Amino acid sequence: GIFNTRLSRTFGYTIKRTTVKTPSWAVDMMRFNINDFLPPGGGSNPRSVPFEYYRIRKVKVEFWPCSPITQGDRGVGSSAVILDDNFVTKATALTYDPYVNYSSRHTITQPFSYHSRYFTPKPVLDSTIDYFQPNNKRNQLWLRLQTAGNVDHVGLGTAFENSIYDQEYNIRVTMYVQFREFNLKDPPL
Amino acid sequence: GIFNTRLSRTFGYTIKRTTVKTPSWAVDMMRFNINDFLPPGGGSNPRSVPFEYYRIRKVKVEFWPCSPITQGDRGVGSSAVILDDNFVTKATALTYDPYVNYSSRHTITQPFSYHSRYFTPKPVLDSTIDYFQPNNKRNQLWLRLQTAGNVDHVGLGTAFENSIYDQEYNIRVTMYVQFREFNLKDPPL
Amino acid sequence: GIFNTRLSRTFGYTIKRTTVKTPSWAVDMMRFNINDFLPPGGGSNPRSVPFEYYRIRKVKVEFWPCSPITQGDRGVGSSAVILDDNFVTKATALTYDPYVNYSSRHTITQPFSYHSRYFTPKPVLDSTIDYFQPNNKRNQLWLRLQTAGNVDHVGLGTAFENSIYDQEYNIRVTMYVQFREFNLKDPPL
Amino acid sequence: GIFNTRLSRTFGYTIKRTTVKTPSWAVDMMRFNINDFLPPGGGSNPRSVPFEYYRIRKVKVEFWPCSPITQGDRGVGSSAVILDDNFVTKATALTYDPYVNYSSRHTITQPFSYHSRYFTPKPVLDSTIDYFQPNNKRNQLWLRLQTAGNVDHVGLGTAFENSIYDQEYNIRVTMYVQFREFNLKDPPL
Amino acid sequence: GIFNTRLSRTFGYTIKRTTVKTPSWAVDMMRFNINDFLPPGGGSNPRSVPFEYYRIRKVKVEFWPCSPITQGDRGVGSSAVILDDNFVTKATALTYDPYVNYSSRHTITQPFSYHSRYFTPKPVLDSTIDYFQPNNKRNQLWLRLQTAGNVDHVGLGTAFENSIYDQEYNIRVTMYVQFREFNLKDPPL
Amino acid sequence: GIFNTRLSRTFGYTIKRTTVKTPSWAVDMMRFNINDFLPPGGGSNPRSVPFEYYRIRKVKVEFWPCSPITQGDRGVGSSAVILDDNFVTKATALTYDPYVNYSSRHTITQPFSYHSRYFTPKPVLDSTIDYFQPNNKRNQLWLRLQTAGNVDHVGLGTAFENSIYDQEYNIRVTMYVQFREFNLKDPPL
Ligand SMILES: O=C(O)[C@@H]1O[C@@H](O[C@H]2[C@H](O)[C@@H](NS(=O)(=O)O)[C@@H](O)O[C@@H]2COS(=O)(=O)O)[C@H](OS(=O)(=O)O)[C@@H](O)[C@@H]1O[C@H]1O[C@H](COS(=O)(=O)O)[C@@H](O[C@@H]2O[C@@H](C(=O)O)[C@@H](O[C@H]3O[C@H](COS(=O)(=O)O)[C@@H](O)[C@H](O)[C@H]3NS(=O)(=O)O)[C@H](O)[C@H]2OS(=O)(=O)O)[C@H](O)[C@H]1NS(=O)(=O)O
Repeated sequence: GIFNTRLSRTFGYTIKRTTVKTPSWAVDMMRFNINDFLPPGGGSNPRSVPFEYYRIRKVKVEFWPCSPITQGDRGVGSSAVILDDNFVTKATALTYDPYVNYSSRHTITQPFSYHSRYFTPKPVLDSTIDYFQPNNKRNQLWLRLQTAGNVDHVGLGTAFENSIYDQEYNIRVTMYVQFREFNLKDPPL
Repeated sequence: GIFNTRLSRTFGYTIKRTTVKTPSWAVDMMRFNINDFLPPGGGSNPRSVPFEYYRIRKVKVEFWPCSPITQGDRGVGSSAVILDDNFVTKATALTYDPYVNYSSRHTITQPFSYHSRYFTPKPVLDSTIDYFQPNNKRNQLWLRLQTAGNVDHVGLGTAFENSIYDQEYNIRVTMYVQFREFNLKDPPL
Repeated sequence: GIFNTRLSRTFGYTIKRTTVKTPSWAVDMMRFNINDFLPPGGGSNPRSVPFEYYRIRKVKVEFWPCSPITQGDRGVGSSAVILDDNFVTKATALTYDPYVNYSSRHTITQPFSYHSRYFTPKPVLDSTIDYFQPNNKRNQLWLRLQTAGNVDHVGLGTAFENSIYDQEYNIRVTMYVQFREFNLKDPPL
Repeated sequence: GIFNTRLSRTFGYTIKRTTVKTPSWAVDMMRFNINDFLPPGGGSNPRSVPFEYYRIRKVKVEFWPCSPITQGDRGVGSSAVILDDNFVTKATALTYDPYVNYSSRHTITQPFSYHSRYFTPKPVLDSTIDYFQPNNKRNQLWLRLQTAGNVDHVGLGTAFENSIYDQEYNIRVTMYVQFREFNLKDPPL
Repeated sequence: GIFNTRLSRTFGYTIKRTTVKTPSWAVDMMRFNINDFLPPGGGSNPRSVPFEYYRIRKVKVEFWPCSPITQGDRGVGSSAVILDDNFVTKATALTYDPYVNYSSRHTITQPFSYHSRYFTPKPVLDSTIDYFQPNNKRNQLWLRLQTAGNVDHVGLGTAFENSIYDQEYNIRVTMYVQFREFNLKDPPL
Repeated sequence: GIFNTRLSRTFGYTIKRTTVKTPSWAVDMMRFNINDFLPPGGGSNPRSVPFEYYRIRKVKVEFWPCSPITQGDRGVGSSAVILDDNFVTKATALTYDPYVNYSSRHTITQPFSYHSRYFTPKPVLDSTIDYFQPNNKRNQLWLRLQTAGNVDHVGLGTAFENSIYDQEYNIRVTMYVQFREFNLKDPPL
């Protein structure tokens, strides 16, 4: 019983100002979990979408700027796809862009420019070995939609060039999911 | 955002015994409401299936017998489709089968025989005028999936021939519904 | 060195009687392990089928009734396929059929009727995450035929409607397996 | 329930030196029994390979030398197929080669050379009359896989020229058999 | 960013002499890890090949002899492919060749003969369950190239026939690997 | 063993303000060396990319502005390709644009506009004679990837029109290189 749908979530991210003169970059990570998109249900149905299995097909991360088009001290960054839960260490002012030479690098124009990334994440099945599957719609694993313990999906790391002014963003993540085995429970009343 | 699915519900019906010698029939009615198939949800989602609109396409009423194949004093009844909320009055021992000459009559062999009826019900929009639409999949009205006040659908009346022994049935109603406008709400936690 | 064969096993299951008047259902689970079908061998060959690897292709669960065709208080249940080791909790008299709205539900006529289910099970590789593969004969994983510690395969849950009389069944499970790498050891004597 | 496969075994054979000056040969036969290749099983299953029947298709005898290539006093011998269990008498130093003129003769270089024979053996049904069937894959008989009383098959005899030095070989046998009637037995535990 | 290359490594293996008269075999195992082929890098690049992911496609194990062609007491052994990290126990003088009846057995002529094996290994993801994938170039898992903790690949076990003389070998393992996601880091200087 | 890849590097360039009223231009040069893109390696591998030879195919110089789009006193400059290590002399306020009549001149809109140049540089083999090859992918010379003494490539000179305000730029040079003869060294540990 397949049901392809779309789930979204919005949150903020700010790159604080720095008095440093050099071009330094601010590094951070981004994971994706389905608990943040799918709330708990009620009653005999533990989740709000009554299905048993799921598998995330795609994610769309949108960096919607919060800064005016008149803001100066512009910069240039990079967003890369990291499917293994080993990101570059979080840094406030690093002397280089680590994600620049990555094959999945897209340039981030800053601060007042929109940046989208559309990709297929991978689940963290074993963080010790960090193995994942290649892209195959027919062979992608089905995970279970747990009650409160779903596994973290992974796949984006960023590097933003710091500035004299604060750079704020409203980040909207949209997960395109595919469920299976409609499992609604209908007790009497 | 269409989603065709199937919702079921099971309940009992008994035709009590009678010392009456004549062939008399027991008349009863059967309505269909979506509250009995779709429970209330939890949180910002008032219902368990997160959709706004619905329209019932078909219903399958199944009279599953509870009586052995050795039971005697067998009989013959009738099930008809009544799309207007004006049934023959409920009777315990009526001297005739009212639903026998109906164009939608199917014979009910009793007591140990299975009886199915598959039809398209109609909603009770105005009980004073009792108007309904003909069968058209493209023009069928969309109703709203209310929180606790959905409208009764209608479409089956029965007449069972009484017997010296009690005739029990387990009635399984299956509604084939079609929803629209996925409206999940995802607050933070 | 492929060898497709067929292994069987027979055991009993009883749904005890209940004085409860309502229609209640008895829920239970069913796992499959190869130790119950393949005994230990003798000598340098730890198992009786001299192969290294295996993978279960299909299972046929047959509910052979033990009850006469004259038994009354008949009922209606459901059997569903559960490939993840999270079954509905075992219950004696539950007020509803949980497996009724499952996409893999087959109706169980009770008590004197035969019920078969033919499906492809999945192994329990990680019970915490509960991941499994879709059906693909060419890509199905090969497991090792361990000596005394093989992994449990999963895939059936049932719901039987209770009755005044005891409902007994003789359940015959047949696993269609596929072995690899003939590994017979022939020491002197 | 057919199952073609391959079984093997290894043992040693030596040809002690002789002070005789004339060209003399040493004679010896070779039988083939399955009990040497197939150990006993365990439990209800008397044999490790669970089938009832078998019938040998082919045998591959391999004379692997143990000697160096620098060894002198080279010689020459013969092998032949004998399907009756009435061989030439075993001899140490015979003045001629009995197996030379047989139609199934293949020459044997000595001492450091590889030699192989690939043929269809035959069983010993009646040692008095010593009869068998011509080669036919469809009309070959099916024998029973006994517990500790399988029959001896036959089909090779040899003749090796003696020397001043000891000639040692490692003999590997390989059987190509074909079983039938999978007969596994699964008692409880 | 795919880069198929070839990595090699050379080491020794000796089968010590034995006064035992019988034909006995020496059993040993062989695993493959990428730390032994890929050294640690320097600086911000933890490894010498600047890539993130890898997957081993093939391995070529070459037994290059160290013994002269005049060496006697020759023998015959077996090499088999064991993709699950459960080898036959290491033995000095075992009374039989365990790997002889394996479907992946290749004969090892000893002592002065070259033996190659070319196969696709499998990683040890769970040693408790010992599951692996079949051969599929498109679906083979990508592992992470860890810094100092890579997972052991597996796939060869041997059985060498003992001798009066020591049998030495220089074993050259060549792994054909496939990397992904070039991740060079270029800080200033 | 060819491996085409891409190496990047980012640095700053500022055109300081001038009180001069006339239109004057600021002249500067730009060379390219592989030491600034490829760091030193570690151990027996002197460089981080384990190859022997290289040849630079293309370079992409990107002038990413640092100035707001509201900045006035705009100007117009020129970027030319100079493949011989004899640039126009560096000047702070020159009374004309020297690179304007060059056949390889591209106009630089200033200050808030992006300027890219994509070309094939040439190495400085003899600065006395200053000879170089025409563009030919098949005949381009292979240089050696030295340890700390690589030769400077050349090919861009600029002329920026001065302004009352400071004009800052973040210059990102990307070299598209082609290596040869994978030369990894793997000592023991
Ligand atoms: O010994 C000979 O007579 C002679 O042997 C060979 O010549 C060599 C000399 O023997 C050797 N000296 S020795 O020390 O005596 O060995 C040296 O002198 O060199 C010579 C030159 O030959 S060589 O260069 O080849 O060595 C030669 O035979 S051969 O070498 O095998 O070719 C022959 O010249 C001759 O042997 C033949 O005759 C004997 C004696 O019988 S007779 O000739 O008929 O009188 C044959 O013996 C047969 O087989 C045995 C047996 O298999 O045991 C007997 O069979 C019966 O018993 C079995 C059961 O066994 S038991 O439980 O009784 O032990 C029953 O199941 C059978 O049914 C019985 N036979 S039946 O009912 O009559 O059919 C019996 O003695 C005899 O039976 S029969 O003849 O088969 O019927 C011998 O096989 C035969 N040689 S063969 O080539 O045919 O094998």
